[PDB]
Amino acid sequence: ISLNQQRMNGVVAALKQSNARRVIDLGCGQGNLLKILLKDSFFEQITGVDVSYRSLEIAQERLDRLRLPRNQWERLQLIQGALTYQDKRFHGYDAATVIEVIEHLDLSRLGAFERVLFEFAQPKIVIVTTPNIEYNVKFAHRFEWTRSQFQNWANKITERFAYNVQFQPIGEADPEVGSPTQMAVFIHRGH
Ligand SMILES: Nc1ncnc2c1ncn2[C@@H]1O[C@H](CSCC[C@H](N)C(=O)O)[C@@H](O)[C@H]1O
Repeated sequence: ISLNQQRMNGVVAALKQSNARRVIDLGCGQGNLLKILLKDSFFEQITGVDVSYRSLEIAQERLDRLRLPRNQWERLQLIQGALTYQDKRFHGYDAATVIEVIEHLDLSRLGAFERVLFEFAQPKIVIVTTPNIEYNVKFAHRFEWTRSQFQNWANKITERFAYNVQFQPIGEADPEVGSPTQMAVFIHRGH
């Protein structure tokens, strides 16, 4: 029950409760979450997106360490691309996951990513997790966000975009500085 494993379980759990079968992982990195989704037949489509070629090659590498039925491999798709660009391949998914990605975006990229995600793609579900820098300080990697910053960011999202947000920490209550990992589950409003 490591921290990362806690994050993944938390994300998979949120996807399932929303019955999000078709998922796109933005900033997929080495494919940690992609490996878990591909192995799980609950998911009907797994797509991972990253701007790094090195990371995508590695993702494909470990994803290949899996043994799966033939029809199961056709669910996977790897795409190189920046998250700040409106890619038509980002449409039609039940959910988009942005895991430990926001902290590594500067101002001239965060705003663009927000539109790409909450306006352009506009999936029904969006799961975002980021490190709680208030936990990393009390229990020692410092450009992370505070619980306040993260929650204001997310609330500001529901003010500009057609979404409502629910917070669900995945780590373990301090219970003074909250859990080590903050998660936000955005659900699109009905029309
Ligand atoms: N503008 C951008 N467009 C696409 N990917 C980006 C990006 N900026 C950063 N990334 C990617 O976002 C990832 C941040 S670390 C990702 C870890 C991964 N989510 C996990 O399974 O833990 C890296 O792969 C980085 O290359």
